[PDB]
Amino acid sequence: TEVKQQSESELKHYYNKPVLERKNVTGYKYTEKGKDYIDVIVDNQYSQISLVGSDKDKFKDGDNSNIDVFILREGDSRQATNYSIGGVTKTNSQPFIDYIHTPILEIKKGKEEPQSSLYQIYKEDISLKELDYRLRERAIKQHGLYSNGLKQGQITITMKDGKSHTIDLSQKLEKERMGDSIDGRQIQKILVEMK
Ligand SMILES: [Cl-]
Ligand SMILES: [Cl-]
Ligand SMILES: [Cl-]
Repeated sequence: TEVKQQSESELKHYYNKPVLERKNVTGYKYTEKGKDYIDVIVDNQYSQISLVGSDKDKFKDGDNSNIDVFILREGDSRQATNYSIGGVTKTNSQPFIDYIHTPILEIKKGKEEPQSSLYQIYKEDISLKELDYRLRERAIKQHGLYSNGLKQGQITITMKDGKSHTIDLSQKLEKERMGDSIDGRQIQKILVEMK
């Protein structure tokens, strides 16, 4: 496989970027030069979010006032406006406002045995962008991922129906998958393997 070996410094820097997340907000969806975007104001901060992939046809044009956003600034720039990719999901329904789901979370480092950790899911519609960032954040902070040459491995998200979502730790998550979302009520097990 002829894939660019991402520097662990690059992966550390990207996955340490501050996150802007808000639930039940308004975004205005539009198409600009054949590409789909959603604009959101959070605390007088402007974000333009690319809807590339599946999320492209999930939102209606114009006002979407039932959304949750997980915003990460792409690039290193002086521009005030945030440019983020995916992480736009449907907000929880009223019966599910206080919703908590605790899937199994295990983190395995090298040849060591997996270590269980408490992980809480609050969303019915959760993006791979959010799960990817938050699981890599835990692996970085507690198990030294992207330090001392620890740059390889996998994230495995297993659903109640047996379907699995795998994320390669040696690369950033695929831009197309940042807009993909799964049923948070259906996440059973999570494994973060580092090598
Ligand atoms: Cl997937
Ligand atoms: Cl990509
Ligand atoms: Cl992509």
